[PDB]
Amino acid sequence: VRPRLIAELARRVRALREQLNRPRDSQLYAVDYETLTRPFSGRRLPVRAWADVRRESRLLQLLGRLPLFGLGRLVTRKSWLWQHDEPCYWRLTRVRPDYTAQNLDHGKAWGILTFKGKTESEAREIEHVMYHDWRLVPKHEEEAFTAFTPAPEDSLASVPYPPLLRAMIIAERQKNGDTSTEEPMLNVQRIRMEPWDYPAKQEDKGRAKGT
Amino acid sequence: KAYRGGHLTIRLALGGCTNRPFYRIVAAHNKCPRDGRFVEQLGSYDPLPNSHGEKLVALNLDRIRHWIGCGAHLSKPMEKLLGLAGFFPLHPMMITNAERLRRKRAREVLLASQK
Amino acid sequence: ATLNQMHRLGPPKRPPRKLGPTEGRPQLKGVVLCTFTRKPKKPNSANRKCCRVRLSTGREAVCFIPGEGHTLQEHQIVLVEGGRTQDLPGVKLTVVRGKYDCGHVQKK
Amino acid sequence: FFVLMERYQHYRQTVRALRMEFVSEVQRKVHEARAGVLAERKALKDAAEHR
Amino acid sequence: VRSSVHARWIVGKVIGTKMQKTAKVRVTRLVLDPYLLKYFNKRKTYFAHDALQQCTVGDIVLLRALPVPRAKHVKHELAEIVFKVGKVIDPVTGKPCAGTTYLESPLSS
RNA sequence: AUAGGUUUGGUCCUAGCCUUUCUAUUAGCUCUUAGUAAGAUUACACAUGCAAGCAUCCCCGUUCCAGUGAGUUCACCCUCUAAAUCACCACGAUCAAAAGGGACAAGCAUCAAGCACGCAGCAAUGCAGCUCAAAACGCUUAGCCUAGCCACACCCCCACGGGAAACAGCAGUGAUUAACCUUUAGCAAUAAACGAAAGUUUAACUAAGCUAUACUAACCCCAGGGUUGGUCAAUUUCGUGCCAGCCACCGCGGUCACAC
Ligand SMILES: [K+]
Ligand SMILES: [K+]
Ligand SMILES: [K+]
Ligand SMILES: [K+]
Ligand SMILES: [K+]
Ligand SMILES: [K+]
Ligand SMILES: [Mg+2]
Ligand SMILES: [Mg+2]
Ligand SMILES: [Mg+2]
Ligand SMILES: [Mg+2]
Ligand SMILES: [Mg+2]
Ligand SMILES: [Mg+2]
Ligand SMILES: [Mg+2]
Ligand SMILES: [Mg+2]
Ligand SMILES: [Mg+2]
Ligand SMILES: [Mg+2]
Ligand SMILES: [Mg+2]
Ligand SMILES: [Mg+2]
Ligand SMILES: [Mg+2]
Ligand SMILES: [Mg+2]
Ligand SMILES: [Mg+2]
Repeated sequence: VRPRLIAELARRVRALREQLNRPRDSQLYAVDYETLTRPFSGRRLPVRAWADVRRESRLLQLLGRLPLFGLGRLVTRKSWLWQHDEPCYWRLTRVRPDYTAQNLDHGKAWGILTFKGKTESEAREIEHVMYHDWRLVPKHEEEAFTAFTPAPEDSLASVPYPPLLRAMIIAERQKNGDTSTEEPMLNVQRIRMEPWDYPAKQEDKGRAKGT
Repeated sequence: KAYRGGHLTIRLALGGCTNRPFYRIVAAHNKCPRDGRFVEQLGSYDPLPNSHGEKLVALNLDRIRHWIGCGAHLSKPMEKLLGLAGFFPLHPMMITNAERLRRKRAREVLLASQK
Repeated sequence: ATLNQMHRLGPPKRPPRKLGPTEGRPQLKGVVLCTFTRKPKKPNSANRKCCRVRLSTGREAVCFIPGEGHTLQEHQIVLVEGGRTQDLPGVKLTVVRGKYDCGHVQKK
Repeated sequence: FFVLMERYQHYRQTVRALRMEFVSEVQRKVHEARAGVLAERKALKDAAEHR
Repeated sequence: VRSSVHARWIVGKVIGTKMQKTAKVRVTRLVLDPYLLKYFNKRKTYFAHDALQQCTVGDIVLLRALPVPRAKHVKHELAEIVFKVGKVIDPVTGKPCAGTTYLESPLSS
């Protein structure tokens, strides 16, 4: 095979140039509030976000006004406050500000999540840090804000099989000599339907490429 | 052939002729063409009523279960078909569309009564 | 030949078919350069109406004009098909009547 | 909207349970094909016949 | 699962011994002629590792696939010498023979 | 091939060419209806309009589908093992890259030698070896083994870079060729992308338009084309006179020509 070395050189050069010309958060996640478009790409934001973009604050717009960038403070979100009655918040543990921003209002954060009053065991990266959806819990309100009594979370333990599948199961049992009259049942105790708005793993999320 | 990402899905491949559709239930890579390469044919579906006024659906239930257990996804029309067969629960959209049709026909009957 | 020799030589290898004056094409377009007449080889005697044409491929070739009476002149466009003129040696192309400038034979 | 959301949650729960059961059946069939008792008996019988 | 080499067990004649610890072996298979429907011999050359350099030109040897190729062309090892050239021992009777004649009679033992 | 015509003064043999059969493209002449299938000659150049969005901002997709056949043994089997789907707690299944082994188009040997193409050693280094008339090395031809697959995405194999400004997406156009479809509609179905979802988008697709290229069925009045010496079904009168002309092969035409 005749080697393709120019392809090797091109891939290596492009990798180096992408690693050295990384667009920063201050560039990627800036917004023109008059037209609600991203200057970096020119793509307009979805309609349903417009009002929030003009009313709410990004997470580090709050953190940059605090000592140590607000480590140990509690931060919640407007969407969580509207959607859920139980407390939802992040307890910050690590913050990496974007020094290139003029107001230090862009960057990354990590913390412990409590969703609907259930706290997690480990600290992980926070997603949607650049969203205009963030609010800071006052220190004199935290005791009232974090208060939560875990209600009995008793849901269905099992459900009926679909009609045809139930009939097939019963027919198989009867063919194999079993004469049991117990209904076939699907266990759903191991299926926990997590709410669609629960934070995902920001570590697995991608990043916009520089263009 | 190697596709970037992708997954197996059980779906309907359209065959037949103009004004006469027919569907082959096939498990295929989601990136493949609709009527192109497939992994296995898992059944068929004739959407036109026959001389007996019936829509004939053939389902290879054993292989359907096998491919679902192998990680294959399902297209929405297949979820509706399997719900109709009783293999799955009725899809929520069938129930919602039935309720919408009920409300629309109730509105029509109310119009008739008003007239 | 023995079976061993047949296995060694393998299946017969047929030479590729020879391309004719049309080079494997049904017809060819051409421009008439000059019109003239040629005499048959002699079991026969006549004055066969012929014309030299530059084909679309660039090659110059002699063609026969069938029918009684033709009005072909220089620089005119004609369509030529295959089929040898049995009487004329070296004339393997025939002008198509009723196409481009070459019109149909006048009645009677 | 609310009724549809609840219906989707329940339907997806049921479908996920069915999918896990199908996956378990597939894995069980693979295990019974490779290291199943009948397969092992057949292998031993074939070896004895060969000997 | 035990080897990445296609040919696992093969029998051939040693045709070369000029490489160090490597025997060049000729293996013949029967291939059907599609037209004549007769089986003809097809030859292939294999390089077999011979650590002790005990192979001689003309002897019939058995080659076993290596777990992985030890070289570009060496994918096999010498399992045994089926027939030593000019030193054949009759497998049926276990006695030395020269062609179709017994060098030592079976009855003698 | 159930074969047939044609070499000779004549017979037999050998041998070529052609005829009879079935397809596809184009050309001449002719052409009524309905349904269905199929549909630039050109890897030449392209005006114009569309062909990728979705979504509470992040991401995801635009790496797919669709197109072409320039190049061309990257496609298939086994081993190993990435990425992806589902288990997602992994045990592992499914799917499938890179790497290793095997297999794999046609013509030319007036392409007969290739010129480092091997092996052993932890390495240092040593041996001089390896392929090939059972076709190496080389030139030329071609997309293929079609539920589909391979290759390419203007060119320099590749694309950091350069030439330069790209329809081999749909519709359409110029040139070119014997070769010539509408600058329609809709996302109602299926498929794909996105979303938790109601849903949104899509020249994929669906439903239409044009065309005897093909198949099927008709038709109230409506038939054309070719042929008529033998092979091979079928000529009456005249005209012409080796001229005009005709033939797939054998051949006809010189005043009674079934051959113009
Ligand atoms: K004559
Ligand atoms: K998205
Ligand atoms: K090609
Ligand atoms: K190329
Ligand atoms: K649609
Ligand atoms: K006469
Ligand atoms: Mg003959
Ligand atoms: Mg004669
Ligand atoms: Mg025609
Ligand atoms: Mg993996
Ligand atoms: Mg591979
Ligand atoms: Mg020779
Ligand atoms: Mg020569
Ligand atoms: Mg080509
Ligand atoms: Mg182009
Ligand atoms: Mg290129
Ligand atoms: Mg086009
Ligand atoms: Mg055409
Ligand atoms: Mg449109
Ligand atoms: Mg159409
Ligand atoms: Mg006549």
